[PDB]
Amino acid sequence: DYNVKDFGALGDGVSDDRASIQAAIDAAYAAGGGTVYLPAGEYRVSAAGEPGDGCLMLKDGVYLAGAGMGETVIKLIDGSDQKITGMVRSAYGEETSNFGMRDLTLDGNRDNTSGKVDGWFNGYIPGGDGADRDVTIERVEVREMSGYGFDPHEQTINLTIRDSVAHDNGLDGFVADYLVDSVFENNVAYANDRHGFNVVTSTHDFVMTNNVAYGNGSSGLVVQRGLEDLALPSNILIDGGAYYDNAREGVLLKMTSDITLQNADIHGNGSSGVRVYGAQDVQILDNQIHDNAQAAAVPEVLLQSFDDTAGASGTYYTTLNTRIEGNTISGSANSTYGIQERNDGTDYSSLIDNDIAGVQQPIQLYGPHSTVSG
Ligand SMILES: [Ca+2]
Repeated sequence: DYNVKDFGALGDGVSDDRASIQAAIDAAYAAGGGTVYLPAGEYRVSAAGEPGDGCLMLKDGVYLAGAGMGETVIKLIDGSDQKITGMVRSAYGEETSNFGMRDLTLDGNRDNTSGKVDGWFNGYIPGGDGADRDVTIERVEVREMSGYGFDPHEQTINLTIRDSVAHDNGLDGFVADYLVDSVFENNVAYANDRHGFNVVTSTHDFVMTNNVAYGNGSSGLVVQRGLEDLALPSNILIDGGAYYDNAREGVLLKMTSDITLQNADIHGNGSSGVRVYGAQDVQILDNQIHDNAQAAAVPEVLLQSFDDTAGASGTYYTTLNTRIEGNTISGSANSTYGIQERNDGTDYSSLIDNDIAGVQQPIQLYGPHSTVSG
């Protein structure tokens, strides 16, 4: 255990405490691991060097701990004008283990800086054989980043992010880039320019419990393959929470499979409450999907296939085996259907015991093997 102030950190909202804080981290590391504590206050930091160096470099066994969100604030210095891949991060090309941070706030100060800045970043090597392991983030707030809020990256095994908040960031509040056997729980993402939550790049065996996303510039939560022709994310459980008042969809599932969305409240979104776009074996169970299509004539729940024949994969992602059961669906004045399949090859949808109401038309299926009951 080390108090950054014992290493020269002032936390006066002006002085550059980077070196001090980094010194404390290095001491903990050398001691084989420990907690680096930062008393209440605003600690300014500058880029450590190249983008990949971020601001603060965590290492095996080291954890950061503040006096609580909003109480302890690490903020980028005014005038900073370079790309910073993670104000707090782990080393590229190194498999870092047993580390994290809690009870503090990372402020990207994007109003007074330039360059893509991400709050948190960690991982090994994109496309490389290796991963960070055993990472825990608790009660941390990330805000004002010009880039991503929380960006745990390829590859990270057994990561846990809970009771945290990401808001007012340039891109996505939370990203799950190739996370494995990990968990996102009781987190909140709002006012981000793009997505609240963006699960991408082969992430799998991932659980998202009771997370909330609202007021985001795009989708509340999206699970997608990404730009590259890589193994699709799969085996993901979205259990509970709420995704509402987002610019686009509440929940978007694109070029993915084996996803279960259950017990969630989805409302007030610009587009569809739930959109399945080129995915297979998706289960939409016991959700409250209502009052969406606030900005467009779309259905509360949309099912369609994704044509990527001219894209990276040269594949036509046919949507198959979508189970929609036990949901309560009511539209807005614009909601076209309760549930709709596009006549694009999407097939084998199973609609079972769904209460639909307040829409121009309850259901519309086209798949020759798609069924409806109740
Ligand atoms: Ca690392």
